[PDB]
Amino acid sequence: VPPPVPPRRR
Amino acid sequence: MEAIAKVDFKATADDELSFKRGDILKVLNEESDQNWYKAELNGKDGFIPKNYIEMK
Repeated sequence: VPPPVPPRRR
Repeated sequence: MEAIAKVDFKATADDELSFKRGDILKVLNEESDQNWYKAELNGKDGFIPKNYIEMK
């Protein structure tokens, strides 16, 4: 499983 | 604080901080949200994933 990138957030 | 890049972040947008595995990512203000830290490589500044750096 690769290291995830979180959502930037509105 | 400051933390060692564990995986390289290859940014598309010139706002999300791009850095290589090994780099010293020094944090300016994480007291905002846990997900994305506002940090300083050396030459430039931007947003860094919690996952990509050895934060702890």
